[PDB]
Amino acid sequence: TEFLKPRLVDIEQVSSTHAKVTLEPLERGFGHTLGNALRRILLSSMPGCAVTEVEIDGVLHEYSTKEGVQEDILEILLNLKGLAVRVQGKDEVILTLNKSGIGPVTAADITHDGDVEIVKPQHVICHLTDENASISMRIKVQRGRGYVPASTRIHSEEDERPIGRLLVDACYSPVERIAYNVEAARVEQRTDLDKLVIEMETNGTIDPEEAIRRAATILAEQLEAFVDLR
Amino acid sequence: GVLKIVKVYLAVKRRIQPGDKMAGRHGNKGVISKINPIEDMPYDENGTPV
Repeated sequence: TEFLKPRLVDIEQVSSTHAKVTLEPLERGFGHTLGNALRRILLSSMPGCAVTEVEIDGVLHEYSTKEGVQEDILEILLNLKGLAVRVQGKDEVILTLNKSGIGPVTAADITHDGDVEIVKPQHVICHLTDENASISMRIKVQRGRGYVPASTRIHSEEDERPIGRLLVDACYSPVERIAYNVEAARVEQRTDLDKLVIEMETNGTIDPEEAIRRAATILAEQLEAFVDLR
Repeated sequence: GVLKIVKVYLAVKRRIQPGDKMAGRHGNKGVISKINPIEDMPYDENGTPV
């Protein structure tokens, strides 16, 4: 075995959302081996934070309509699914949003909690039409992984049923898109030696660099079981 | 005979799922057999899954 390890070379960060990562040198065939294995974990297994429960005062269910608000509660909730959140310390944080008057309610109207970071403060949530109208809600953000729909969550625990809580989808998975390209790394001697270019596209939260590190960690954790137990 | 009547209205959100019937506009029907994870689905050179 003349073992030949790759090392992380170039991190083009085109945007906070989109980031390209070249990787070399790779031995022949390891391009696709690592490329797909990482793609699968990055789509299905990636950990993140997302809105789980929302409680608006003066709102019993998600199908009602609040006066002075253009959007029905369902449409407001769908906007909160797209709310990009980082929790630093705790696993579960409840943010408060109180706003009034005429204007597009943005994510910045949420009371900035110390550890919590809102990635997109200009994110639209609600449009207030009448000046007398005020909206007040308590948005719970939990940390998990993958996709946890409200329907899969309405058939598990449900120890308490407080008439007033609304369950909405929360895509924990930060990763929106991922593709890997195997290009030739015309290596000093070897022409079969190749590079792996991983084009990642996330929403907020996870850093591209950090996410790749985590995904490789999960794969290596799973291999400990096979290298160890025979 | 009837003294009073109470009408309850229930609301239900139904998710798409295996067994559900889907069609196009050219009379092309089908039943959904399986929901595939994003990772598994055929993807473009650009990486976008079908």
